[PDB]
Amino acid sequence: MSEYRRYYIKGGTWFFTVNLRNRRSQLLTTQYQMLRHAIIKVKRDRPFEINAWVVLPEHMHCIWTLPEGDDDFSSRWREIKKQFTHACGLKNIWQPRFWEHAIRNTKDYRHHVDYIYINPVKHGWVKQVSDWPFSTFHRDVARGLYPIDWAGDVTDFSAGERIIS
DNA sequence: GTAGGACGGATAAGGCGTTTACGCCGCATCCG
Ligand code: NI
Repeated sequence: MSEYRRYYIKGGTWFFTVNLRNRRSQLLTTQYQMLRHAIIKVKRDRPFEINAWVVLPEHMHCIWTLPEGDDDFSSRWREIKKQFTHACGLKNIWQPRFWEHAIRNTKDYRHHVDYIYINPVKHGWVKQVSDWPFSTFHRDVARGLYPIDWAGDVTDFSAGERIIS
């Protein structure tokens, strides 16, 4: 049984980790499109800012900032996993709920954005963060945020990742 | 501050039915 309490703060920024139940799945990748589509549908109905996001074949990590006066990432995640569950007609694919962490300062924010873009490399998919197309890294390189050839240390602070067994 | 199917009580999908424009019921997934 879990014990965490959602940290709700209006206008807040947070980091999240949502895992597919099945380790060998590649569904988030294969059906990249339905996923993309789902987040779009929900974003429209309950506005938020995607600070950053990666999708891996079987889980994703991301950072959101919610509108002023709005603390409700819960609904937003509930709808997202719902649309995508609907769209691909598969049942019980998600690890229930999700990992949430409130970002209170700029340093922490950057560690978590980096963590996001480094992730494909930590997970062994690619040797270079720009090799992975399934993220906002390229969106961010396309403003003057990150050099396309960016690299960074692979770190291990606890972050909602599935247990490595 | 903190997971890994707590599980009862919530929200409120979209497919049904007609009033082909909304109401009814109450998904799949949330929280404490
Ligand atoms: Ni990861």
